[PDB]
Amino acid sequence: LHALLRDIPAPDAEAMARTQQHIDGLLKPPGSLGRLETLAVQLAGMPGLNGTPQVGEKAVLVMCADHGVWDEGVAVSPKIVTAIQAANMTRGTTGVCVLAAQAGAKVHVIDVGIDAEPIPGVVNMRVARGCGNIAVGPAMSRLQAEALLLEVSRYTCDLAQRGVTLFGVGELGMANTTPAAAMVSVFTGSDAKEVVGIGANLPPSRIDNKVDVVRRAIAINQPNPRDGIDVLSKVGGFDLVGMTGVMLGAARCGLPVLLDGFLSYSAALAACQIAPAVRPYLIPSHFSAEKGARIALAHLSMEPYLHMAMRLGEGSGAALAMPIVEAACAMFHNMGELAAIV
Amino acid sequence: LHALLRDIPAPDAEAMARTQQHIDGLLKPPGSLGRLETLAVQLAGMPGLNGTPQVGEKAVLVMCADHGVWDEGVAVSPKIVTAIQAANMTRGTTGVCVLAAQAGAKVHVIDVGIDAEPIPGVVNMRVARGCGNIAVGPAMSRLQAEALLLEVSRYTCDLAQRGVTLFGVGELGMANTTPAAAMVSVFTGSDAKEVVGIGANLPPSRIDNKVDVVRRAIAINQPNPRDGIDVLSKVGGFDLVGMTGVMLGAARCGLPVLLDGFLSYSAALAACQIAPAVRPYLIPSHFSAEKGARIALAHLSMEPYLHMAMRLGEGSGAALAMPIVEAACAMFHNMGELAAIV
Ligand SMILES: Nc1ncc2c(ncn2[C@H]2O[C@H](COP(=O)(O)O)[C@@H](O)[C@H]2O)n1
Ligand SMILES: Nc1ncc2c(ncn2[C@H]2O[C@H](COP(=O)(O)O)[C@@H](O)[C@H]2O)n1
Ligand SMILES: O=C(O)c1cccnc1
Ligand SMILES: O=C(O)c1cccnc1
Repeated sequence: LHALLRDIPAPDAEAMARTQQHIDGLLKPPGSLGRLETLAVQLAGMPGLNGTPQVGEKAVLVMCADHGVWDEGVAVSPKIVTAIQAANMTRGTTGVCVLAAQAGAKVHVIDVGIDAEPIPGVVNMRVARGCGNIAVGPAMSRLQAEALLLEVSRYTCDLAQRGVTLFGVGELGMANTTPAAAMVSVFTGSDAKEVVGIGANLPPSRIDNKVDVVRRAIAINQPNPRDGIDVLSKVGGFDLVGMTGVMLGAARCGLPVLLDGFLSYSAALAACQIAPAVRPYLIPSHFSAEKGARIALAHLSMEPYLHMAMRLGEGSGAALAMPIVEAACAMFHNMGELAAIV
Repeated sequence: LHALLRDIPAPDAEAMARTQQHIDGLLKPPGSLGRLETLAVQLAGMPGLNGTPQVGEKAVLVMCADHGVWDEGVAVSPKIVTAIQAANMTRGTTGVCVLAAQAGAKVHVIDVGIDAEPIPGVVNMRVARGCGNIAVGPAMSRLQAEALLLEVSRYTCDLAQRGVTLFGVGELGMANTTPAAAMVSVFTGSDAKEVVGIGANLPPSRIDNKVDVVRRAIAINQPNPRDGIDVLSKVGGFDLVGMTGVMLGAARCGLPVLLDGFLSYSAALAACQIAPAVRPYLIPSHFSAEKGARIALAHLSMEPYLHMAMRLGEGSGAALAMPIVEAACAMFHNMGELAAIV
């Protein structure tokens, strides 16, 4: 894993300078396409893209797993809903599947810890049948976290060798907004009440319990904010670790990753703590309607492109933003040049 | 024109109720797809869409024209740039053309007042060779404004009969952010300094002149804020009137219209003043980087989906948002149902 992290490439400043010059010369007032221009330059700097903003094959990786903290009454849906929705992912009927198809992306469903029998058609990388209950101890061992990080990282970059150039990250796991909130509180130094949300329609009367569970998990585990792996293994979950792995993998591969919502923000906070070199490869998609979204985004220094009040997860937001990345490439390659007005 | 306005259909509450019920039953926590759900219901209420959110053919209408106010030194580009860019629109090299192609939409270029010889391949609806200089008098006569409104309205709804179900509005005209700012000041009751921006890269040292020109245009013409046509004819322009016409036309046709940037906001303020029944058919796209954007959007009660710091115009933002409208339809029609989890 040390090797992996040490081998993440820095952005290509030379390709970026050439990209900036080319964009400035397009048939439009300089800087008029705003963030679409900034995005094109960012893509140009990613080594896996061959010095130019381009999109080949697209893939959304959905990390599925169950959480022991579900027992603390922090989620309104029965625990089995995780397994059910994972199966539905193979049938193409879920929200991320429909939005991914609309964007021409392929969805990869990965089981890193569902508490049910293996689901056919789902990639098997399960660590255990659900992680430990963070309210009374750690989610997993540090060893388990590192192993999963490495496994998902290799899987992600291997896809790159099959033509995939743009990744999207997603998840599925009842109760996962609880460990997500705990991680955000720890990494940002914010109080749990300020970053704990309603998740998947948790009744307002049950919020107090959720805030209490989050505080207990932190007090009992004492996660070290300066060590992203320590945080993940203690108050995170397998799905959260898996998303972090996709981010580390894509960056090592020198390729872009589209973030999703609240769960993905907590995973990105961990990834950037573990390896700052991953930051340049991260691309925000939408601004989650989860309470702790603003705080998490602020510490990541990111401003999402889409304001849709979305809060579904699954990587649905990441899929919705893919056309935006393609548009920046289309702008770059298809617009005429001023030289061809002063 | 009175007939036209009187015949704009109210939204179909029955189709909307059926849409809401259907969306609530999809394979996801109720309301989790946020504004994508709200958009689907809004589309369902538009009579031209046959009781269901759907997108057939897509078209962006770009209204081109020159302005006499250019002589007051409010724009940095030579006046000929309007004619040049209009020609480029036919070659598919402009920003809106590239983004429209990416969204599978067709661009219609309409000349409602360019100060140059007719451009082949451009739809001819020119009123005059540029409008009057708003700093010393009106842009045009009320008669001219009404005539153009009616003409563009009929053209827009006629396209509907050719399969077009989604419109996008755009413009081209050096110096047009000046009359746009004047209209916004008048409709919102805001001071010119608060809504006058840099347009297409106007140097910071030239802003004072622009604010002064805007104030003079208002003082000299005395436009009545309660009469949208009076405002348009006095301190607007042919391109601005044309965009308003597309909005009135689409609404009469019972079809959705995607707004673009700052210029389109001023046109939408006028359209809603002229006929409140047009409001339900308007769909925001992006949040323009023009100074007066927030104020204009506030009076329209609209929250754009995209935050791209864009300020190009041409209907480029409208094209960028089309995939978002299609995604709401895909969600509606392709997601599975919960009945098929409680
Ligand atoms: N039926 C259903 N329910 C929740 C879903 C989902 N698709 C995504 N999610 C989202 O809700 C969960 C997090 O919310 P909480 O912490 O309240 O349990 C995760 O599964 C997340 O992906 N489908
Ligand atoms: N080369 C060029 N210049 C301006 C352009 C453009 N495409 C769109 N615009 C935008 O800039 C103009 C408004 O800004 P101002 O009021 O400062 O003149 C309009 O033509 C608008 O469409 N291409
Ligand atoms: O922001 C998200 O991705 C999210 C928010 C609430 C519940 N599930 C997912
Ligand atoms: O918001 C717009 O559409 C815009 C802003 C500045 C210059 N041209 C267009």
